[PDB]
Amino acid sequence: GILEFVFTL
Amino acid sequence: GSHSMRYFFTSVSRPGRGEPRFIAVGYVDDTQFVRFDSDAASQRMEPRAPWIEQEGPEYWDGETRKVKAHSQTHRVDLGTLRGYYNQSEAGSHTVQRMYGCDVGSDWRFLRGYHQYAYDGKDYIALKEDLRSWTAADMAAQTTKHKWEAAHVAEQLRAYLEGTCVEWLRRYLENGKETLQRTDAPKTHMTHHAVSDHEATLRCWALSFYPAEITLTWQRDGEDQTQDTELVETRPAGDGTFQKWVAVVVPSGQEQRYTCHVQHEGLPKPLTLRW
Amino acid sequence: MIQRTPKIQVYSRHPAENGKSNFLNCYVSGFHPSDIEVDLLKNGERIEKVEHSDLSFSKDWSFYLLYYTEFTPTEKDEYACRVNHVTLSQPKIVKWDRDM
Repeated sequence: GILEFVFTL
Repeated sequence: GSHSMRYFFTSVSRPGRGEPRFIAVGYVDDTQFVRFDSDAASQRMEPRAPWIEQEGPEYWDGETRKVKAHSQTHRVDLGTLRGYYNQSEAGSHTVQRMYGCDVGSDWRFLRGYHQYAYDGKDYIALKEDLRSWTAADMAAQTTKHKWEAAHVAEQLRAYLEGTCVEWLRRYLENGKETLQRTDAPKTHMTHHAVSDHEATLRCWALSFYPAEITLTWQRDGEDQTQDTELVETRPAGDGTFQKWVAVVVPSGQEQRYTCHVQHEGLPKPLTLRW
Repeated sequence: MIQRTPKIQVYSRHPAENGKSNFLNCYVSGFHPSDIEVDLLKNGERIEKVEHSDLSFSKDWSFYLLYYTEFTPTEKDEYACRVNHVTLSQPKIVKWDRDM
């Protein structure tokens, strides 16, 4: 299962 | 033995019209089990191994929801990076992201990873401690400051050490019939005459899993690396892998040479002779 | 802009025996950027229904893909893989050798 939340760089 | 779960994400901008091409793939060890491709019709995370088809609709809705958010993050990132690097809107550029976790033989957390590249170069990577960042240049240093301020590492740490490992353990169970099985290399040797005085011995390893393997040649019981050639390990296409190694020898002296095979599917190293 | 040229191997999925069904593989790896053109050839002519793996990449960020199709080797027929990439001035052709 992949990350729930991502973040922009 | 040890196991890993890894996800690979690639986004490529398309100058002239529309959103980047986005492709996501997930692996357990050397087995791909899911994919997402923005160019495909379904716009769903899709199964790529039989054992993940066990998962029900809430799994696929959730992986779909999350992977579409990943796609949008990368879209924004390509725009941001174009700005940081003072590039025009005329060229195509690439962001790649890889993250995941390794467990050892006890299936307990061993290592975590989360790293980013722009146009094939290191941009920013989480360090082994999962608490700090390696920024390759000043652009990446700006991202590092931003992610420190927002405590990104602490949240990645929780996934990589916890959630990621739980997923992996679940997958290893559901896919046990193949994921927990080792396929030892099928080995044999071939012989080719190039001239009346020169011959090539080729040692083959076929149908093995996982991909990790060592092939070495010895002459008279001593390691030989000169006049040897070894190809990169390659996928057979049925889930297993292939590799060979060759040595050039004086015609008539074949018996001096032995090929040695190391693989976790082999209780003891294997020796081959012509 | 990093530009890495593809490494190419052409080979069968199973041991090659004339007359028996098998799979022809073209493995391309170590390349950047990811845009690439790959065809499998039978006697110099492009084979039509060729499939390929999902794009993925190695630790050093270079890409790899597996292209493949069903085939039946003979002693007559000659098979090859043709690859084009921005790093290549003209398509590179690698011939299938059942011995490598």
